[PDB]
Amino acid sequence: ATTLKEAADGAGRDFGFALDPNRLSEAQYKAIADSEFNLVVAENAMKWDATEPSQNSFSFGAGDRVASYAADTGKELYGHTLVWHSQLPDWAKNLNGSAFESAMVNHVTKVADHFEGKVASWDVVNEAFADGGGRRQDSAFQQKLGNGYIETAFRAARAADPTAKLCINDYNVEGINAKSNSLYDLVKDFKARGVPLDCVGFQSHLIVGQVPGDFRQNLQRFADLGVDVRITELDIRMRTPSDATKLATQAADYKKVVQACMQVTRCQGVTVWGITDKYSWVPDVFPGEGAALVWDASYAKKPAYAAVMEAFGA
Ligand SMILES: O[C@@H]1[C@@H](O)[C@H](S[C@@H]2CO[C@@H](S[C@@H]3CO[C@@H](S[C@@H]4CO[C@@H](O)[C@H](O)[C@H]4O)[C@H](O)[C@H]3O)[C@H](O)[C@H]2O)OC[C@H]1O
Repeated sequence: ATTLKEAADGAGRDFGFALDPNRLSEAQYKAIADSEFNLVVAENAMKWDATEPSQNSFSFGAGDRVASYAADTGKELYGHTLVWHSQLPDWAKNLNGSAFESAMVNHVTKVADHFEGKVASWDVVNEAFADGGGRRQDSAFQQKLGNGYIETAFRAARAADPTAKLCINDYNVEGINAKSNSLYDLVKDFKARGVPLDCVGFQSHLIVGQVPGDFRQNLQRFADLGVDVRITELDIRMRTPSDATKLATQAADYKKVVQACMQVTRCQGVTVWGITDKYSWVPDVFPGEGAALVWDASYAKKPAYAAVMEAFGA
């Protein structure tokens, strides 16, 4: 292999990136997108704010651009995300009771129908759980609809799209902890009762030098419930600026994550949350942190690149 795409292809797994379709007009960004990944997810273009800016009025141009990119380059398309407490328009927050439930159901139905046969897998529900266990405490869905909204969303997604893989996705669930235990309980319950659910996403927004040692064990216990697993939003952030020590640790960390996936037969692959440090979401949220991705801000491969290639078995 001479590319990460070749390494993942050869391993029989997915290696994906989060796309901003506006950056396709930057040729260096597009060149790396085209050659280094076999899967694409929309970083933002398929979220609720980007797709349904007023009630039952849809704006699919940006999401269509991502889908067309996937089809034109022969990449798998991953859908992110139907139901999420963040990036939720005010019009939806202003609804309550059955009117809010109906807005959720309609959003799920219209977006899944629109992309049916193009999107292969959906994050149907994103970030439902709380650090420390139990349900998220600042969610319009949890607050307005209670526990049952997750099952409602999954059943509605399956009613719209009979074949797509339907995933639940979360962060800080890479290790075995109260949060991943709550997620595990739900997955086991859904499978037991025949609620549509095919996959679990592990965002893997990690900090340099802090990869959970029980990541593989955790992925495996989920796979053993009868679902696929995936690393969905990988990045590994450090204090900026980078130096040799930090870049070496980061490379080792990327290798640990990709190896954990390789070691679980039903781990579909790894998606990184962007291409270049130039555009990473990290510095805006975490002051003085960054350099989290595989390419630096001038599109040079970082040591993480060779580590990913090695971990895929190339
Ligand atoms: O105006 C919008 C603008 O809001 C967005 S900016 C957008 C935000 O979403 C990020 S993806 C990011 C990834 O991490 C997860 S989990 C996160 C991990 O660290 C924890 O301690 C944090 O508290 C958690 O939130 C986040 O939930 C998720 O938001 C995108 O990459 C950014 O682009 O852009 C579009 C504009 O129209």
